[PDB]
Amino acid sequence: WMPAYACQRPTPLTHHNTGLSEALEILAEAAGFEGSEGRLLTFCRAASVLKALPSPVTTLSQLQGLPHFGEHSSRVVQELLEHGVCEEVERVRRSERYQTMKLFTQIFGVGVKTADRWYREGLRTLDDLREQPQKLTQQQKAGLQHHQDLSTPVLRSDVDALQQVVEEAVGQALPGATVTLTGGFRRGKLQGHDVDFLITHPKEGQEAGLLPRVMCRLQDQGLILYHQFERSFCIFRLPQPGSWKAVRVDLVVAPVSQFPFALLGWTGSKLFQRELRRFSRKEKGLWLNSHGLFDPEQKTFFQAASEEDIFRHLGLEYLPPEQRNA
DNA sequence: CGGCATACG
DNA sequence: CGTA
DNA sequence: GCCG
Ligand SMILES: [Mn+2]
Ligand SMILES: [Mn+2]
Ligand SMILES: [Mn+2]
Ligand SMILES: [Mn+2]
Ligand SMILES: [Mn+2]
Ligand SMILES: [Mn+2]
Ligand SMILES: [Mn+2]
Ligand SMILES: [Mn+2]
Ligand code: NA
Repeated sequence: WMPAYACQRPTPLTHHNTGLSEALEILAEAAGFEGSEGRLLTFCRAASVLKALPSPVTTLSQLQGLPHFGEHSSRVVQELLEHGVCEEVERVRRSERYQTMKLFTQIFGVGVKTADRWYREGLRTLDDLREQPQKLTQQQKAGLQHHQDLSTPVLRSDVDALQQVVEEAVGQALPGATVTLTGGFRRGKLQGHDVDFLITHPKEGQEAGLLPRVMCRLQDQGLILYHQFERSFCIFRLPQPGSWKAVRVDLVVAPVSQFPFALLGWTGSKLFQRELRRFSRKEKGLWLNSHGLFDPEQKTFFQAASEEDIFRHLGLEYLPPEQRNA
């Protein structure tokens, strides 16, 4: 049978039920915009179950027994199978509320609560926001200023160029420090909206103080448009032929003791990690985050040298990054 | 009924 | 709140 | 919305 947790099954990048999963993900996004985090999670889980199936769902009977499919998710699939369209999904898609909330929450620095307040105030367009600069945080100002570039897919060639400049700054800041590409690109995605790097040093503690030194060296090379510790959510000025474009880059430092946990958490997917943390606590009584895995009865942390160690300690079959696309 | 992942900036 |  |  299909396991109930997304961390118990492989989910490849390319799968066979895109139409159905995308419809469920619209409903999940809309639930989020209305502040229904539980409904969002159900619709996300149901969409993910379809991504893990080996073949297209052709008939409604093939949903029987699948986890996270109840009355509502099943009716969505039913109507898509019967008619090619789901009335509910189309009503959401076309709604002013959905389209504006999607527009605003895709801005760096804006989440659902901020977007909803702006919507209730009657704002509808990016220009509306630019017309009221006093109502913006510095983060939001940077997100709006660079919004067009930040909406342009990041390509592998960009990733490679960014990894070179980050490696150069890291090596200038601390000899022997390493840079690991994480996020969606480590899962095999060919494009993305941002690039994520995890930085460590093989000698425990040597990485203390590292991220401000890296940030100073990147800024002195003119590479930083926006910044500001362990996590830096940056916008880089990435050189292009005769020009440049803004790219979102996340830089994360971890001590080598935490590195496997940070690598696992920052590699994703987001649903995969939520499900893995839920599995850890609810099924094995252990507390997982990007720092470690804690046994609250013995009050001890599990020493891991690899991601494989973490899966093993949780009693899970190991899944490589390209099968974590839940 | 109530949980739903768990951190840092 | 925002970010991941 | 689904489920323990
Ligand atoms: Mn396949
Ligand atoms: Mn319903
Ligand atoms: Mn019908
Ligand atoms: Mn990413
Ligand atoms: Mn820390
Ligand atoms: Mn990122
Ligand atoms: Mn309830
Ligand atoms: Mn409910
Ligand atoms: Na946002």
